[PDB]
Formats: sequence, structure tokens, C-alpha cells
Amino acid sequence: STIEEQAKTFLDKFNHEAEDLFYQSSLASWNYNTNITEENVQNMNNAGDKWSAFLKEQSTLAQMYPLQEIQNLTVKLQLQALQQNGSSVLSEDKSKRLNTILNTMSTIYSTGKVCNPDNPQECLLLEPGLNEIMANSLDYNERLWAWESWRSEVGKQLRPLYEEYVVLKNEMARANHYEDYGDYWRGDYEVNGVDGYDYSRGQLIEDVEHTFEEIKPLYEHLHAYVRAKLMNAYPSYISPIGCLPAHLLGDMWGRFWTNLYSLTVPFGQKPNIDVTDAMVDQAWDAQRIFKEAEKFFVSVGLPNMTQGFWENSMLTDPGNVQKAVCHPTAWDLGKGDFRILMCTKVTMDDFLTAHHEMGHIQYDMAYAAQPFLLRNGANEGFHEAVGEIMSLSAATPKHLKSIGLLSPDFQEDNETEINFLLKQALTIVGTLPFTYMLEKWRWMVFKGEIPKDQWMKKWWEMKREIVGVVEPVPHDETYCDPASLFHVSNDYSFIRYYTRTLYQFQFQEALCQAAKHEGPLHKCDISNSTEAGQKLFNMLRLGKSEPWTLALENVVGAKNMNVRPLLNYFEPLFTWLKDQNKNSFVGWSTDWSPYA
Amino acid sequence: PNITNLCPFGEVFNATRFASVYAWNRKRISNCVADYSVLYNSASFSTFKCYGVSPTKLNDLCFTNVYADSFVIRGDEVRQIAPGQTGTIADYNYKLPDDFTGCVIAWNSNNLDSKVGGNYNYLYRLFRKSNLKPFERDISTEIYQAGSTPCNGVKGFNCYFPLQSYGFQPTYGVGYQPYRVVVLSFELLHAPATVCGPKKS
Ligand SMILES: *[C@@H]1O[C@H](CO)[C@@H](O)[C@H](O)[C@H]1NC(C)=O
Ligand SMILES: *[C@@H]1O[C@H](CO)[C@@H](O)[C@H](O)[C@H]1NC(C)=O
Ligand SMILES: *[C@@H]1O[C@H](CO)[C@@H](O)[C@H](O)[C@H]1NC(C)=O
Ligand SMILES: *[C@@H]1O[C@H](CO)[C@@H](O)[C@H](O)[C@H]1NC(C)=O
Ligand SMILES: *[C@@H]1O[C@H](CO)[C@@H](O)[C@H](O)[C@H]1NC(C)=O
Ligand SMILES: *[C@@H]1O[C@H](CO)[C@@H](O)[C@H](O)[C@H]1NC(C)=O
Ligand SMILES: *[C@@H]1O[C@H](CO)[C@@H](O)[C@H](O)[C@H]1NC(C)=O
Repeated sequence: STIEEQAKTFLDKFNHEAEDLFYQSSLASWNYNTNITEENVQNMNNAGDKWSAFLKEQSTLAQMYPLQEIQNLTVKLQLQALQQNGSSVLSEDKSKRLNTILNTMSTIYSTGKVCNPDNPQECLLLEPGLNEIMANSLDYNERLWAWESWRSEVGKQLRPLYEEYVVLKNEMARANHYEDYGDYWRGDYEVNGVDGYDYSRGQLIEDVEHTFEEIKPLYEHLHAYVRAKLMNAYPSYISPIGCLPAHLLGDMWGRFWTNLYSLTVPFGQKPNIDVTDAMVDQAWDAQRIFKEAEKFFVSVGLPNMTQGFWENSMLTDPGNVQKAVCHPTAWDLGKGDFRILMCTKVTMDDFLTAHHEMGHIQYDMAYAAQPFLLRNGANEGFHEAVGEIMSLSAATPKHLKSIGLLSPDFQEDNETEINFLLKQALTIVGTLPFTYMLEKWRWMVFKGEIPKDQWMKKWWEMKREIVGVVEPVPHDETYCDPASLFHVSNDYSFIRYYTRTLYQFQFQEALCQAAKHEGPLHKCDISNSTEAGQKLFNMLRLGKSEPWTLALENVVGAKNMNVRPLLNYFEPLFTWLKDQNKNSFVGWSTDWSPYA
Repeated sequence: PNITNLCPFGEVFNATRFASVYAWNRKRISNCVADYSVLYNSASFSTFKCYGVSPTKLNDLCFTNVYADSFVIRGDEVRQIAPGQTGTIADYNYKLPDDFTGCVIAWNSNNLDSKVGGNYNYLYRLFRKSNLKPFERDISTEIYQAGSTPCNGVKGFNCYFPLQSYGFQPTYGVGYQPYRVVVLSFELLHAPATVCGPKKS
């Protein structure tokens, strides 16, 4: 009869067909990932093509129901999700060119091999060797060679490709009634039609700047401390008044500072909280790791893993004969099937990763009841944030003592808390200016604020201004230095990490206040607390049915992303860094004082 | 006296194939001895919810006829086979009356009714114009008209095929795994009641 009832029956038909096709595609992808064989690659490709074709057909059918004659919020949300053209609005020649450009950038990044001139007989792929040279070397010119050679080869190959990419994506986005491709990416956080809980695409940039302005003193103090320690490690290269050299940050791009923990440790003499040897001594299998993670999730009140999960998951490396992807991934196949693919080793990192991925699985299980198009996170930030909170809670010494992995006579003094917080800051605080600067640069490139002849002059200017990282030697416009990173070269949004980082500590404060923890925030463990699990599960069960602002109200009681829980988390470290930076100069100069 | 001629419960419960919920099989059981303790004390059944009568006194009472309806549904939909419920199975596939006397028995059949590629034999009716009356069977395969336009027999915009398939795969979760459901309906009519329980000697 009415348009709304017609759309509701259309969505019911779509949901039924979609679940089946999505399961077939997911199962084929699982078969490929667990078993890298040519037959699987064929089956995966075929199912993926069928799924994409189905989603084109159904988007075309979905557009015939006008949005303004539907009043139910859930039906309108699913129809809005399904009526997006995507690349379909663009012409077939340009669509084929865009797909070809994306595929060739994927191949150039994945199969990019660079080695030293005059010794070309064997080269180094980025993932095995180049990463290791970046994370473990202490030699200035070796790291400089690796950094400059990889940005020379990869950037000089990818610069015309990226120039075509920005124009095609902007054309598609303006064809889709967006200002630019940056507005298309910012549309994930857009909430429209809810009274009070509306969020705009333009509000995201303002909120990110407002939060980063509060991030800036902590990052300045951390940067000053890291600068002083790197000055100790490399005596003459680093200036007391200038920015950090780009190739010395412990990673290829400066994404994380977690590989500088050895150089910048506060109290080396004090022990670490490494529990690897304790699990080796007690013979902890990967099955025991996942069972302990399941015990953690049942302690907080969440549902335990399905029998299917245990039977169908691959939690150990299969062997030499069978090839599998080593990256840990939580798979929501659909139709009640939840699996984890992890080549679990006996390490602390794998144990924390098991908690993180099982948190991903718990979110998927919680939102499974919701309709197919709404089975996702409320935004891109929440889904990762709910795994990161489990990683936060499991890493605490209280959790390790509770499960027996740490000695009950381990002394928790202030020095161990300081060095643990510094490690967490190098992982978490250090990625925030890099993430914000990268997204702001991409937004300005898509918006047309930066002309093509001024991309790099602005980019380094942004990096000096925001990240406090200086280029080793100046780069002209023949280089494409941003696209050397995985996410930007392969068409991925990057603000999810910034939002995830803030949501992580907001959720942590909310659950710790629920659990009545009375100490420091980093000492808080959410095990044994039914109320914390209930507060989490109320948001987890919603999925994408409700606005992310309303979900954030459900957890933390705020309608917007907030930066104060992160600052509260690192407050002991913030006071310690302020004490340690009395003699040194906090802040940096954008001039070429260290090296250029 | 000495009792023989037990009721054919082997041909209902231990059947090689079960019907789809839309076209649920009904077997009328008459003129035999129905031993209900064999079913109740079995460990093979996941649901044995009896409405209107208790399982303990089933082996004593006597009924005119017994209707055994058999179908396969997803596990999550097992709850819908009850008086007063709502959902796709109850509105469009199989409706139980509120004044229902009988037992709803279900058990997981993942071993027998799932295939790796998917078992598409089992179907349910996604759409019907109106809800079903109690104990009604709809086996029509006419195109559902959700819009003002006539369907004219061929699928298209706002016209959908009524029957959809649960593609059961063994890897599915418990909610989506195939469950075989046998509903026993007990009625007493003024005719002589012949389905009686076993009498001890
Ligand atoms: C992995 O691949 C081989 C070759 O196709 C196959 O024989 C084997 O059964 C597969 N194993 C699993 C667990 O899928
Ligand atoms: C929206 O539709 C769903 C069914 O898809 C219904 O359960 C819900 O109550 C509706 N919401 C409103 C506000 O009408
Ligand atoms: C998708 O593209 C078609 C054809 O250009 C257009 O009519 C329709 O309005 C588009 N839908 C959206 C949501 O932009
Ligand atoms: C999950 O918990 C329930 C209730 O405690 C239990 O019956 C079930 O066996 C558990 N699942 C597994 C796989 O052990
Ligand atoms: C730890 O506490 C002792 C005792 O108050 C103090 O002397 C020391 O400076 C503290 N160290 C840090 C890193 O806070
Ligand atoms: C949580 O509950 C379990 C079950 O008794 C207990 O063994 C564990 O010690 C508790 N955790 C804490 C931190 O007390
Ligand atoms: C059906 O099969 C089960 C399992 O083999 C068996 O125990 C039972 O006696 C059979 N018959 C009935 C009526 O349940």
C-alpha cells in the first residue's frame, strides 16, 4: 500500500537474500585465508563478484523508494545505507580507470621491493626486512637510506597515480552530492533527523581540532622527552631546539613510537611486566589463551563463545604444508557464525591480541540480532575501541595477578607505572598528531585547498607544525611521501584511529566508574563487574540502529567525543614528564635547525 | 490385558526426510496404543514443551485422534511454535491456536539437514497478505503483491516470490541450525476415543 510498507517488505527480502550471499562470500574468503590455494582464490573471487553484483542490483532497486516519505528511523537508516551509488554514479570508463588505479596501487605497495644501489643481487620487501631495519637499527645513515630509498621509489611511482586518484574520487563524490571525497569520508559520523543528537559532517573537523588542542601539551612534553633521549642515542644529529628527524621514530612513517621504548625507557633497571616466560613455564597453549580471554568476558557478564567458534576457528598456525595469512582477524561470517583467525604464539602480545579480537567478536555477537544493514558499529571508531578497551584491561598487573600469570609478590611501585604509561603513550599518544595531520592533509587535498604543485611544501610544513617531525632532506613534487603508507595508498579512512583512541579512554572511564575502581585509571580492571558489562552491552547490542552520539550517551553520558579521559589516563606520566622537562625546552621550532 | 499395536511414532520422528514448514506434513494417528513415556524419557529432544496437558498424565488419558505435524525450522524460530506467538513462522507458515492442547517437540538436526554447499530444499513463506488461521496450510506459489502495480505472475519491482530457502550449512550457529519439530495435537470428539495410553497389568 504505502511507500513505507513497500520499503519494509523490500528490506525484508533484501535481508534474507543478503545474509545468504554474504555468508557464501565470507566463507569463501575464510577458505582462502586459512588455505592459500588457487581453487580458493577462484571461489573467493567468484563469490565476491556475485555479492558486489547483488549489491549493485539491490541499490538500483532501493533508490526507487523516496527517502522523504519514510518516517521510521531504522527503515530510513537501512534505505540510506543501501541507496548510496558508490562508484556506480561515475561513468563506466572512469569507473574502470579508478578500479585499475586502485588495483595497481595495491600491487605497487604490496610488491614494492627496494635495495641499496651497487648491491642489487637481492632486495628487501617492505614487510619482512624494511620494517625490521626501521624498528631495530641504531645507525643514522642506514635508516636514512632505507627511508629515502623507499620514499623515492614508491613515491615517484605513485605520484601520477595519486594525482589521477584525487581527481576521480572528487568527481565521484561531487557526483554523489558531497563537497569532496573528504566530505564523503566524514559522512560516516553524520547523524541527521534525531532531535538533539544530530551530528554534521562539518562538525567533525572542528571537534578533531578542539580535541587536538588539548592533546598538544602532553604531546609536546612527550616529544621533548623523546627528543632528549634520541639526542642521547644519536649525539650530533638532533638539535635541542628543533624537530625530530623523520627516519628515527622507530617505524617507517612515524605511525607509532612504540619501537623507541628501549631508547627512551625511564627506569631500565626496574623490571618489566613480561609474562611470556611464565606461560612457557606453565605450558600455556593457544587454546588456554583463548579460554582465559573467554573467562575474562564471562566475568564481566558478556556471553561466552559459541561451540561453533571453538570448532571452526584456526587459533594455531596450521603448518608448512598449508599456507595461511598470519594477521589476526575476527570474522563475523553471518548467520550465527563467529570465528577468529590468529597464528597465536605464546607471547604477551598474542594474549592481548586474543583479548582484542574476542572483544571484536563480542561486539559482533551483540549486534547480531539487528538487521543485516545495521549489523556494524555505530561509527568506524567504536568497533576498534571495544577491542582496545579489552586490551587495556587485560594488560593490567591486577588481571595478571588474578589469573596467576604474575607472581603475587610482584612489587607495584611508581617507577613501573611510569615506564608502563610511557610505553602506552609511545603507542597511543604518539599516533594522535600523525593521524590528525594525515587526515587534515588529505581533507585539504580533496577540498582543493592545496594545489598539486604545493602538496609537499604544505605537507612537511604541516608535519613540522603539528607532528614536530622534520624532513631529513627537502623533497620536491616528484615524491609522493604520504602514499607510502598502507591506508592512504589503498583508499582507507584514517580518522578512525583518532576517534578510536579517544573513545577507548572514554569507554574505559565509564566502565571503571561503573566498576567502582578507586585508584588510577590505568590500574583499573573491569573483570568481575556485572554492571560494567551491562553498561557496555547496552551499547553493544544497538549496533548501527542508533546514532553514535546516543550510543556514547549510553556509555559515558556525553553526546560528543571527549579528550579528558585520555588526559586523565596519562596524568601520572604527564606530571612526571613535566618534572623531567625543567631543564630542557618543551616545544619545537619549525626551522631547519637539526638537519636539512 | 496384553497390549500390542503401538502407534506409528517411528514414521514421524525417525523419518528420512521432513517437510518444509510452509508445506508441513500432517499425519492422523488413530486406533492404536500411544506410549508417550518413550518420547518424554528420550534424551534426543531439545524442546518438549507441552501446552494444555502435562507429560506425566499423557500415558493415562485417551484421545479420539492425534495429529502429528512435522516440519523443519531454524532454532531461533522454535520459540514461535507456541500459542500466542508472532513472527514469520507463526503468521505465515504454521499457526497454533491459543486454546491448543498438545505438545511441541523439537530437536537439532544439523547432522542430517545441513550440507557444506547449503541445503536449499527446506523453504518458508516470507510473505502472505494476511496471517494464517490455526492449523492452516498454504502451499500457494503465487507472487506476493507489495505494491499497487499488478505482478502478472513474474517477479519484479514490489512483487516478490513468496517462498524463501534456509540454506542450512553445518557451520551455522545454533539459532540458524535446522531443527526438526513435531507438534502433537490432542482433541476429544464425541466419537469413541481410540488413541489410549498403555495400561499396566
Ligand atoms: C587445504 O587445501 C588442500 C588443497 O586444496 C586441501 O586438500 C585441504 O583439505 C585443505 N584443508 C583445509 C582445512 O581446508
Ligand atoms: C520501525 O520498524 C520496525 C520493524 O522493521 C518496528 O519494529 C519498529 O517499531 C518501527 N519503529 C517505529 C518508530 O515505528
Ligand atoms: C544514484 O545515481 C542515480 C543515477 O545517476 C541517481 O538518479 C540517484 O539520485 C543517485 N542516488 C543518490 C543517493 O545519490
Ligand atoms: C557457555 O555458557 C553456558 C552457560 O554457562 C554453558 O551451558 C555452555 O556450555 C557454555 N559454552 C561452552 C562452549 O562451553
Ligand atoms: C616514587 O616515590 C618515591 C617516594 O615518594 C619518590 O621519592 C620518587 O621520586 C617517586 N618516583 C617517581 C618516578 O614518581
Ligand atoms: C573474579 O572472579 C573469579 C571467580 O572466583 C576469581 O577467581 C577472581 O580472582 C576474580 N577477580 C578478582 C580480581 O578478584
Ligand atoms: C528414533 O531414533 C532414535 C535414535 O536412533 C531411537 O532411539 C528411537 O527409538 C527411534 N524411534 C522413536 C519413536 O523415537
